[PDB]
Amino acid sequence: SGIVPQLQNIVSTVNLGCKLDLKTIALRARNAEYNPKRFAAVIMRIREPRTTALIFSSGKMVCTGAKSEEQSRLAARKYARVVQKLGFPAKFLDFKIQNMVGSCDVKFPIRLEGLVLTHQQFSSYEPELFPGLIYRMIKPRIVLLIFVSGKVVLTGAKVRAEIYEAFENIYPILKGFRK
Amino acid sequence: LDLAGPLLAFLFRGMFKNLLKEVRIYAQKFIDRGKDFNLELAIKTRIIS
Amino acid sequence: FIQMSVQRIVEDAPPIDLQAPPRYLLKFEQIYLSKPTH
Amino acid sequence: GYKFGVLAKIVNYMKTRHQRGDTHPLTLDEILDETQHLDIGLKQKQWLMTEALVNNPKIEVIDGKYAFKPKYNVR
Amino acid sequence: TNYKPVANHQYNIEYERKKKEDGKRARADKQHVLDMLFSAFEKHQYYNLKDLVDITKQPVVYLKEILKEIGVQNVKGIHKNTWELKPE
Amino acid sequence: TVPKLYRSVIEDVINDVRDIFLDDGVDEQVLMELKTLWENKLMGQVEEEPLNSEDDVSDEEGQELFDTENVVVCQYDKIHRSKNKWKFHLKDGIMNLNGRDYIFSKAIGDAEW
Amino acid sequence: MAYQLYRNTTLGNSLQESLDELIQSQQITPQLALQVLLQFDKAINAALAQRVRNRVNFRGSLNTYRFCDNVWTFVLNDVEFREVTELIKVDKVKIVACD
Amino acid sequence: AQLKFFEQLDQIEKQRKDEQEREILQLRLKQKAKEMQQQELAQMRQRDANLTALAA
Repeated sequence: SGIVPQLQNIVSTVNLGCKLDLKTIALRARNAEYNPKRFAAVIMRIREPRTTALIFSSGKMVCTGAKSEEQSRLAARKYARVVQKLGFPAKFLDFKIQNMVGSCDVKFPIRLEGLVLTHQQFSSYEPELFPGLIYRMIKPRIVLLIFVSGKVVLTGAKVRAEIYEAFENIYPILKGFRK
Repeated sequence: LDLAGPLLAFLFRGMFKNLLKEVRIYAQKFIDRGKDFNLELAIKTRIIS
Repeated sequence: FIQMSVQRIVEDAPPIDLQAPPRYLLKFEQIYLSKPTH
Repeated sequence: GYKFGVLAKIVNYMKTRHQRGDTHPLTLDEILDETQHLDIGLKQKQWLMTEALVNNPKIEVIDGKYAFKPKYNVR
Repeated sequence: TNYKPVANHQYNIEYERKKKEDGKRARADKQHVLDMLFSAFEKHQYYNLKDLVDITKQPVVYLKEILKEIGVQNVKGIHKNTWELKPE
Repeated sequence: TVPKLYRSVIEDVINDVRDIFLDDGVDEQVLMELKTLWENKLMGQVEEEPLNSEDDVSDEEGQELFDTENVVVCQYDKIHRSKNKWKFHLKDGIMNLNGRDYIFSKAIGDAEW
Repeated sequence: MAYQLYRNTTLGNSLQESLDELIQSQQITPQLALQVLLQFDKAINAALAQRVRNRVNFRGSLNTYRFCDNVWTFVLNDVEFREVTELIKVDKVKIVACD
Repeated sequence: AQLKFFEQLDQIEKQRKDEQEREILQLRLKQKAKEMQQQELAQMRQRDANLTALAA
């Protein structure tokens, strides 16, 4: 096809294996914020990986915003090290990539009406709710947001292979509805 | 002699009492919840109709 | 009936008083009737 | 109200002491200093000592100083 | 002009704004919650759980746990079985 | 201007503490002495558990310890952030810039992270 | 037992030092000093809320931020406090906010 | 000391007026209720002081 989706955001969860004090982490951390009224976790941000992590009192943490798997893992390790430097016995247990988001452009307008007519079983096009057509691929469990401008956003992937496979599957279908 | 008018007037008075009754109930539920209520949604047209 | 009684019934219907604090008052003033429509 | 929740707080402090594990009985005035009960009137403390401390089953009195009964709960 | 199309009702958006601004009640520390509960019992001998939740400003489940620890439910002729803030 | 506001604050403070000085039974000369002194004073890692593989992943924490630089203390009404920038509706408050004090009612701020 | 914001400023520091001097002289009891501080906090909050009717603006960059118990602890660098009447330049600033 | 005691007695004189003004109405009870309300605010207001000292 000659086009490869590029990752825009990766979500990864990792267990630190130890209970934590959210108030203490908020008071001692650098970029952390804690609003129990708003959210039950502590939201921290690190600029060099350019990512945001939510840390819960249960010891489990979620890292988002990483553009690469290596970046996500490194950012999770950095957050764990910050919590550890705050004196807690933080560890790096069962780190996993829960979801990946990728974006790309097909470089041609698309007839979402024809696409939904052909693939009604997987397509959902509601201009009232959202201008982008939602396609639910089955063989990869990937959700694709296709837009008339040609931009395609894939989500729900656990590995980059799923993103690339989903785009490879969808591209021939889209090429048949080129405007 | 009760012609169409007075008879329809009796029925309409009964149905309007009803309409205000459901209006009161619907508005009271929202007021108890503390949220304002939509007057148009409070009205049941099927009552009179 | 249409000209007098409906409007008079609506007028005579007591204003709706609600309170449970803010209190709301609903008053029905005027009757309008359009031509039969489908 | 007045002079009830303070007594409840003292009794709760006794449970906290027992989660600490200090079997040695403590003086009521020292307990008040730890619980910030200095502001309360002395007469209420005296009424507590004479009546409520003895009525409370968990509380015990040893050598003129009040503390829980280590026998009551299972060991 | 009746029932004009609208994305969301004005009362609904106002109520949602109020809820978002207020935010969910937070789970405070046991010591502070206990002190507030004891202060409330001083004002009133008998409290209903619904009003006690408003007074304490704590999650219902957390408040129920702390209240089960010390206070006890009495079945009464006031109208129904209600909590008793006296530990004994 | 700011000194005049300070004098008005002095008047408000003394008026507000008179009742407490009567409640505690202390003589009123304490307030005069307090005002005098106050004015004088003013004017492949398979085994990933070890986190030591990375170092110097932080910054100097002494800024918050020092606090010697300029400090602004106020109240916030709305604070919004959209993925890069922090926006500030800080309401009435006080600012300590280069020793000289500043007073404001509405403060609007935009910053980048 | 109040907001307790302006204590860590020039005004609060001067008041605290004066109270310390009187305490050293035994002229005032520490409870009286604490009461004076509380009353000062109330009065200063009211005074800033009421007698201040001027708007200010500022821009810059943010290097750190913290939030806990409804307390923001922003840390900005190279801030420019712009006002219609005057402009002030500062290399670094710490903004503590509460509500 | 005797003068101080006489000054103190005037306190009890005016606490008599307090009872009367209470009977005119309960003033003491109202004051106690007001005192009860502050405790919670003080605890919340206090919480900030300990953490702010740690922060700065």
